[PDB]
Amino acid sequence: AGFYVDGNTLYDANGQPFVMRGINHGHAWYKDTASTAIPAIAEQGANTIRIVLSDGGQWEKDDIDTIREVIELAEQNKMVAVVEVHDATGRDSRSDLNRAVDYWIEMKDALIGKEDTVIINIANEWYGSWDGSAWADGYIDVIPKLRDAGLTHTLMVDAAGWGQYPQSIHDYGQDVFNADPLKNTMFSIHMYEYAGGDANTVRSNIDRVIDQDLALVIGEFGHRHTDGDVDEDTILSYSEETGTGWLAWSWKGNSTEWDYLDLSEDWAGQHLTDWGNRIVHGADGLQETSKPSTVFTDDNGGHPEPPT
Ligand code: NA
Repeated sequence: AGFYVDGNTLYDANGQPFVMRGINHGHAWYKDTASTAIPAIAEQGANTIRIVLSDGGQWEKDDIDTIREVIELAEQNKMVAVVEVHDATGRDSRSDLNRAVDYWIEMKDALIGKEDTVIINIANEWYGSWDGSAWADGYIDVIPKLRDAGLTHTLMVDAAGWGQYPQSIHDYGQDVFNADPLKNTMFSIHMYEYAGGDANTVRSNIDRVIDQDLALVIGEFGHRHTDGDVDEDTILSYSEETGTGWLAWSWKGNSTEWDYLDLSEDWAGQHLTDWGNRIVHGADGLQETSKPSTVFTDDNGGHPEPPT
């Protein structure tokens, strides 16, 4: 137990398809907020929270006791935790990837035993360049190291191109998957203006992964704003049509010029923004479509208990 991937479907530990419907939380930048943000996100109906961690590369490192704390908060609030290291974002450097891999191995004791509730997203947006082969080489190399260190979680691998070059997955995703000796790896696309700018683009980018029988989440995405087009309506409707997961960016704490992407005015989620209301209450949003992982209800799938 726990998560596993078969074709384009992610299954929870009870064999039930699990379609992520949730929210990114920039924990690494606002470490003290966990015990507030995590329940608030759960209160919006998210079944999954993606937790931004730092290995010390660009921000303050999240230590092993912090990792245990956020996992426990996610579990207590009945959300799947997608944990991710954010410091190699946009880096081609294998060294920067290796620091993220070493971090997961370092923190393994916080992760082993939580394979039914935690999914490891190896590195946010590793490999900034617009190609697939060198991106694939990185994961082919490091995935076996994660396995041999004893991590049996479903692994999640971001597309190249800062998450916006999904052709990387279309072309080399199978090669990456095949290098996992546990055959338990899924992929993620980040849909902003390059990978999610219109309906056609959203649908083609999804199809090019899932039609390869590879499992997918839209692990970050935004929305249309003055500066730019992102088609959040098609991300939500087409994800619901296809059983593709998605995780909106982000609960709170964007820089000033990107604060149109904050879902909530407050850490405690009492005052959603227009964007928050679209994600939570709007068409195909969390309230309409999010179902909890069945691991969080311990009823043994309706088994009748013997009479006493
Ligand atoms: Na009895």
